[PDB]
Amino acid sequence: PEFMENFQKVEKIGEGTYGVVYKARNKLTGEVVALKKIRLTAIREISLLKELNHPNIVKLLDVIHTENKLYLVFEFLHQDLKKFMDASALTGIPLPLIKSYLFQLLQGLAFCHSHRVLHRDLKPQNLLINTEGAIKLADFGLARAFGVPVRTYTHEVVTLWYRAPEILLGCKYYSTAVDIWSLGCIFAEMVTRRALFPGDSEIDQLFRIFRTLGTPDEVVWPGVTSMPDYKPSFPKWARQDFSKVVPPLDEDGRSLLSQMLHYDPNKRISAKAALAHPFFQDVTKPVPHLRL
Ligand SMILES: CC[C@H](Nc1nc(NCc2cccnc2)c2ncn(C(C)C)c2n1)[C@@H](C)O
Repeated sequence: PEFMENFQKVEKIGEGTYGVVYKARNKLTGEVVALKKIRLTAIREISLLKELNHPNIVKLLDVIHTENKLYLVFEFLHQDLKKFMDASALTGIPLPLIKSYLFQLLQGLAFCHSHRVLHRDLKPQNLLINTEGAIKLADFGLARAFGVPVRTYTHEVVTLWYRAPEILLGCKYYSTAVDIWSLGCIFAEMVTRRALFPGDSEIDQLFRIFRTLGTPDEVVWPGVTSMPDYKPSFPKWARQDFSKVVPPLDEDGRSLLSQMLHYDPNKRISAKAALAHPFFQDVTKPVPHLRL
């Protein structure tokens, strides 16, 4: 395609939900960027994301619509948290680095949420890291523009593991709380080195949540029994103590995680409130052990 004459494709980074992603060099400026090519209201709203700038949001440099393709040109980062997690499987990511990452991601969310922008599909694969100790949120704003499909453009299953229960239960309106839920699940996975709720279908996802957190009821979540996909026949599981769910996380960490995984999105902690949590009293910005 013509647009691609502006860039040398250096390597394929991967397959995203919507399109293929390439590390590229701008043939003229020599700038190294990540190029997402999506095969085709969405243009207008994605274009508005160019102003949604923050140090913990992957910079959107350009939005180009040309020949039934949409190209999104981003800042390039060298690693994603999913691969970092897998690489850290023997040892675990050190707690101070987990804490720094969580603090940074909450800052990114606080920013986007203050501008009434949600992500809606946070997952380790779209959390990108650099050598300086930064982590940044990728694909912010794309799910609103395109939806979140069941399969990706290459037919891969879009993971349900981070999806908030209100979405699974069929709520029409997503609040910023969906992103806090996803981040809580990611926090837990960093700590324990296993996904918290690895569902392989919507019902399995919902049941895994319920097995850990208890089957939700009107006590904990007003209105849940009126949600579109709620069934009175759901099994009633008891809630498990977080001390079991995420050892060896400390009391402050378990408190915060619990608040990020409240069922009621109106009760779930906000990004701004999370930043103030005592868990972060001693937050630092360590440099991650990396090889590129
Ligand atoms: C494939 C799915 C996407 N991943 C992705 N990874 C990026 N770097 C991590 C990486 C780099 C090289 C090799 N291995 C991983 C990246 N740097 C900017 N971007 C834009 C496009 C956001 C990147 N995107 C996103 C959708 O998760």
